Parts: sequence; structure tokens; C-alpha cells
Amino acid sequence: ALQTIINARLPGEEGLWQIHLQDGKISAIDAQSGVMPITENSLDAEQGLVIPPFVEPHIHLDTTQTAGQPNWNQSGTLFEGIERWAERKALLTHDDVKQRAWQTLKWQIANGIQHVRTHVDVSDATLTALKAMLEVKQEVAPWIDLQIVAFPQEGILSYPNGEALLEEALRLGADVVGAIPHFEFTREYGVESLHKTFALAQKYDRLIDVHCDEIDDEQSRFVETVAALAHHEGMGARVTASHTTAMHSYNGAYTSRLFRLLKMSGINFVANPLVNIHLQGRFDTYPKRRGITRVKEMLESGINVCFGHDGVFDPWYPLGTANMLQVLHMGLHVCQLMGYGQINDGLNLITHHSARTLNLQDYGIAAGNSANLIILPAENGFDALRRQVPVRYSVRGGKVIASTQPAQTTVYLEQPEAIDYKR
Amino acid sequence: ALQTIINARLPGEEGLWQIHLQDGKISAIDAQSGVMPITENSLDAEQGLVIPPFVEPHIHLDTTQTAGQPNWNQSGTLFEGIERWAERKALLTHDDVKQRAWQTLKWQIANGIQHVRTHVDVSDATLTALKAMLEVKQEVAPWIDLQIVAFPQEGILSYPNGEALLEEALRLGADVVGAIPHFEFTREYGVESLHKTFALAQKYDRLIDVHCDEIDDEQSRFVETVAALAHHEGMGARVTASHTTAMHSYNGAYTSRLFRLLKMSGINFVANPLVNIHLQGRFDTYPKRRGITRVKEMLESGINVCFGHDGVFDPWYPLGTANMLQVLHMGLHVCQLMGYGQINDGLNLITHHSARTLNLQDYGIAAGNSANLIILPAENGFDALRRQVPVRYSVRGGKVIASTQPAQTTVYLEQPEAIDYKR
Ligand SMILES: O=C1NC=C(F)[C@H](O)N1
Ligand SMILES: O=C1NC=C(F)[C@H](O)N1
Ligand SMILES: [Fe+3]
Ligand SMILES: [Fe+3]
Repeated sequence: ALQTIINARLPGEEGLWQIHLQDGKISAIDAQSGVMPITENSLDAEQGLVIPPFVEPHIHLDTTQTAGQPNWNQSGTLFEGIERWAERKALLTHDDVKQRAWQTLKWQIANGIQHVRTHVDVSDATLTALKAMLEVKQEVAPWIDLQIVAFPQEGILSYPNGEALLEEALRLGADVVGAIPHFEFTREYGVESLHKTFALAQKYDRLIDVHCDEIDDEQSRFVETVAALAHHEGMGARVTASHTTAMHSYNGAYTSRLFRLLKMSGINFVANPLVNIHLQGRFDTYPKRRGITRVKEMLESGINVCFGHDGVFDPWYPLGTANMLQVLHMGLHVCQLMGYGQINDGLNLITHHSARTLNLQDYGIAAGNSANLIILPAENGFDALRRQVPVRYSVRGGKVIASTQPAQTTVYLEQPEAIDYKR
Repeated sequence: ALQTIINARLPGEEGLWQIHLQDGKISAIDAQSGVMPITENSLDAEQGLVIPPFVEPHIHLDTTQTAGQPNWNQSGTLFEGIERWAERKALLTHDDVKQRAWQTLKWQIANGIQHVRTHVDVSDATLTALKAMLEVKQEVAPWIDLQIVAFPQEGILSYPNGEALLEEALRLGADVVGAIPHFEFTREYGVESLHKTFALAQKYDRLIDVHCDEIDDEQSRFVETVAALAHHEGMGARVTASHTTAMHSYNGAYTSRLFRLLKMSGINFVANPLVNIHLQGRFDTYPKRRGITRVKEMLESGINVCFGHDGVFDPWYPLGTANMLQVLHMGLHVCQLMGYGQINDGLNLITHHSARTLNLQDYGIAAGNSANLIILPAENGFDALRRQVPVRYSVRGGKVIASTQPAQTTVYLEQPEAIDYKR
């Protein structure tokens, strides 16, 4: 088995590094003063970048691969998407869900993703998708640590037996309690639904991840209740507010007041660039707002924010290959995080910040941690992002679980020339 | 007595029809293949349009005919109107109210209106107008079925003994429970007032009709509580939200979310075009908003919406002859329902949709129903609307209760020529 990763570059560090492995864990990390020779049991990073695994903090594996079934989301809105999904949800079968979830999970393994948080719609008395996903979680465990969010897609108080079904999902083993306050019939139901969500999370000792204010409504401020309840309960690390796209439309004075609470609360934020740019701004004519939450300001304020893919060929998103560098690319452009350092540091949005969002306890290139790491054939985050590089090797427990032999491009000029798009 | 209505056109139907009458009811409806000859006991529609009676779903008979007494509403706003009305309310007498209400009711009978819902201000310890209106209801019964809404004009929680007076009005016989959440001192009083309104409606088995969000305030969203409470209680058919002019100013994303609840709830909506275009937009300079609720979108979504006159020469409206085709004309223009089919189908907004709003159980040209119908000297809804035709005959219980001999216009050219404005 592998004993060392050599010739590795690490974000924020100068030079090359060697990562020693023992019993499936990282035993030590030592700097190199030059290039080390390869040998059996040594995986050569070849002066590429070594980082802990990519993370998918927000995806819907129960809906993945169902776009157009039985109908397409014509308007490209969150609301029609939920209606189209309702039609598909009525046709779910156990094997259907497992097969589609596994198809996307394999793309994720290929893309160096070893941690995934999937929401699963539990506004369904049969809990068909949840039962299937709980089996998938066990089956995929050797390659991906899958967290399941009990997501009451049609509301907690606004759907028949919504609260009972949400609790049933937790009793069956869901890892995270979800909610969707802006979809509840009234603002009061929205606020009350959050009190119920927090009570369930404390009763069962589970994490929280709310689909929060995913709407271009400047009056949708459920995020302040999520943050205040987390602060009151002293549980910010365990709480996440997904989307918060309404924040894109808030006035600046309220946002400034709010940011103090967001920081004090310690809660996490997920932005979903590919889906947000598509679903938000649909009620504007021109000009049209971008609709992504205030990622740049969160980073400047030290508030933990990260990026998810959200949908992969489903009612809310017709594209995708479950590639986090592609998600990152979209987010950096739409959020205008286009300075060299902002782009280079972008990898944090799909690695460390996402691990914090998932409350991971064994993550990072550090002595004592499990030997879970990936190798990118690039010099730094900027280079990896610019060239949209594949994952050369994905290592888990000290063993290679995925590898990509890069494409080879040649142009035939006066003489053949290899093109790698580098400078 | 009349035995048949012949040569009748019916909305949405081709050709001519004969309506057989027996014992004050419609016994059968049969198609004709040509024009039928007149005879005694046959009322000839003369290829005009026969429809169930016009309906007035929202009027204030306690304030009708009082404009300028003792002062005029100078600003033309809802707020000053309430202040001017307060001055007039202090001068009310039993006979005063009965005489004015009857004057407008006679115009309504002349205009083919056989169903009227009048709001009556019950923010008055003496309940003077209500006592008078309860007598008028009995007196006008042979010609008009009058519903009375106990309307707490100055608020339920924001007026001394408001709730007690509202309940007293129901104990005296008011048919419908009213409310005015946007006029309450606070948003919290507004929401609480709706819980009290619904509790009273369920306690007494009465209908509900709320003056809801009649204000150009994008934050006035009491309509979501009206719809949610109706859905919770399973009583949408019995509930109406009048005005909802704030909806004209909502962002599109919130409106889309809201519409799902509006449809699921089954509640009714009343727009009051003549008054709304006058009272709304008064705080804008230029451009100036129209201020009518989202009638076009409600129709496209299958949400029941209809039109009322609201005021006839009162604090909120200096004009009127209580003519529903005139109300319809204004609404079609301001709401931009100007396509041929939209205009032609406009009659639904002042007939069937309004009957549903009043929860009527005996309405429509159908076998078994009471023989209540009117004849318009026009080819279809479009023609009736374009030419603002009078009601040729109004029939109730199989007897003629009103008739209008149309005006006769002649131009004296090289020879005299009759002009009917038709093509
Ligand atoms: O409520 C939602 N369901 C599914 C999505 F993809 C979107 O994140 N929002
Ligand atoms: O609150 C109100 N009172 C009277 C009117 F005419 C208007 O409908 N609104
Ligand atoms: Fe989502
Ligand atoms: Fe009114």
C-alpha cells in the first residue's frame, strides 16, 4: 500500500511537500527542498496541488437525473420546479431512486468528492426516496460519507402531517433537519416552522440545514430567525442556511445590522451558483438581478460560506457533471470574486468551508487525520480553476479510489506541438 | 304569466335558445334552429343575450348618496374618506339610511341587479345604519337578495369595543363578517383581527368578506393570512378578500409563491375598478400606478375574481349610476383585458364569478333554478360592453320586474337615418 505522497504543492504554502502515510492515516508532513524521486509505494503529485477532498454541501440525489420527467420546468423558476417535481415524486420507486442516486455519486467519486450532503424530500407519507437513500448511504460509505437532510419540500406547517413526517424521517436516521420557511403559506408559519426545526434538532442531536429565503423577495428574512435561534441554543456550528438568495435584494442598512448577528451566531451559508443564476431574476424584465447571496461580503466579514451544485439534471437544473470546479467558476464570475487572490483562494469555497458546513471532524491534510486527499494537475487554485483540471488521483484511507489520465491535445503546425493551455 | 323566453343567445353557446318556465322556475332549455314566432306568454329576447342577473358583490349602501356631507374628501384618498365618513356617521338617522339605500337599490333593480352584498359600518355603538339596513333587506327581498356585511370600518382591535360590536352585529343578523387589517394600528393587530374574524364566522356559520390590503404598501400582506385561515378551516368558498390593491405593488417572486396558496385556498377576490383607479396611486407623483389587484393573472390561474362598484356618490366615489357594465368597462381598460375574447368573457366578472363570491345556491340559466334572468339588447358580451346597453328586461321568479325601452337616435342627412352604433 501507499506510504507517501511526494512533490506536493499545498495552498497557501511555498515549495514542495511530502505527506507520509501509515495505517490509513497521515503520519507526518515534511517540506522538501527540491524534487523527490519516485519509487514503489510513493504516489507522485508531480508538483501538482494536494488538497483534502472536494465536498458537495448541497445536492438533491432523490431528484437527480429526472429533468423532463414527466414534464419540463418551462418557466425556469423554483415554484414551477416544485410543481414538476411533485409530478415525478408520485412516480417514485425504491430502485428508481437508488439507481439515479448511484449514477450521480459515481460522477462525484470520479470528481474527487468524498463528502456529500443530499437533501431528500420528506413531504411524502410513503417516504420512498428517504428509505432508498438510507440504503445508498450504507452502500457508498467506502467512497463517500453521505449526510441526508430530511427536507420538507412542501412545508412543515403547510403540508398534511408535515411535522410528523419530518420527525419520522429523523427517527429513521436522517442526519440533518431541513425546512423551507419562504414556501410556507404565511410569514407566521415560516417563523413557527423554524422553532419546530430547532426543537427537533435538539431533541435528536442532529444538524440543521434550511432552504432559507430562496426567493427574490426583499421581505423574506427568515435567515435572522435561523441565526438567532442558533445563537440562543449555542449551536451555530451545527446550523446552515442554504441559498439566502433574498439577501441579494436587501437594502444595505438592514444587511449591515444583520451581519453582526450572522457573525456572532457562527452559522454556515451555502450558495448554489449554477442553480441560483438560472432560477433567480426570473420575475425581473431588464435589468435582471444576479440573485446569489452576499458571498463576497461574507468572506470579507469572516462568515463561513461555501458552494453547492444543488441539482444535476433535475427540475431545477438541466445540466451538470457534478463538478465542483465548474460550480466554483460560475460563483467567482457572478459574485465578482475575480481578483487574482480571490480566484486563487476560491478552492476554500469547495473544500475547507464546505467541510465546516458539514461539521466534519476528520478533514484536512494534517497529522492524525485519515489519509483522504486528492491531487490536481495544477500549480495552485488559480491554475486549477482557469484550466478546469480533472482530479488526477483521489485517495481515501490511503488507497487510490479514482484516477484520471488527462486528455492529450496536439496541433499540427509546421511540426506537431502538444498544447496544455499553460503559460 | 310568462311561459317561455324565446330567441335567446347564451354566452359561450352557438345559435338561439328557448327557455321554458314553470312555477317560477326554469323547466327546460332547448336549442332553436331558427327564429321563433312571438305569442302571448312568450318574452322575446329578439336574438339578444340572456344571462342570469347582474350581481353587486361590494357596495356601501349606508354611505351611498352622502358625498360632500358635511364635507368633501379633498385628497381623494381612502384615509381622508374614512375621516369624512366619520363626520357623516355621527349624523345618521334610521330613516336617512333607509331612504338613501332604497334610492340606490332602485337604480340597481333598473340595472338588472338581483343580488347585492352591502358592507355596513359597525364601528358605532348605536349600530344605527345596521338596524336600518336589516329592515331594508326585508323590504327589498321581492326584487333583490341583499347580504349584509358587518364591516368594522375603524378596526376590530383599534376601535373601542370593536370586537363586541362586530359580534353584536352578527347576533342581530348580519350575513357576513368583515375586517380591515391594514387599518389596524399595528401589523400584529391586523393578523390577530383575522383570527377573531374567522372564529366569529365559524361560531355563527357566516360568510367572510375582508377589506384586505386596500393600500399602496408593498408590505401589506394580510391576504396570505385570509387564505391560510380559510384553507385550515376548509371554508374557502365562504371567504372573500375585497380590494387587495397592495398586490398591484408586490414583487413578482412573492406573488408567484402566494398564488399557489390563493388557488389551494379557494377564496374569492373582489376588485372595485371605479374606486381603485381613483383612490390608489394618490401618494405617487409620476409615474403613477394603477392600483387594481392582479385580475388578469387571477383569471389565467383559475382564481375566482369579480368586480364591484363599491361606492355610489359617497366619501370614496363622487359618481355612479350603479351600472355593472360601466364598472366592467373600467376594469377591462385598467387591467388591460382588452383582447376580443377577454372583453367578450368580461360578463363573467359581473355575473357568475360574483355569484360564486356571494356563495349563491340558486343562480344561473339551468333547469331547476328559479327563473331569474335578464335580457340585454346585444349579440354577445363584447357588443353589450362596447355599446353600454341597458337591461331590456329583468325577470325574477318568472315575472318582469324591470324594463327599459332603449333610446332612439336619428341623424338628419339627405334623408333621416336611425343610428344604433352597430356594425
Ligand atoms: O426548494 C428547493 N428544492 C430543490 C432545489 F434544487 C432548490 O434548491 N430548492
Ligand atoms: O374601507 C373602505 N370603506 C369604504 C370604501 F368605499 C372603501 O371600499 N374602503
Ligand atoms: Fe436545494
Ligand atoms: Fe368597500
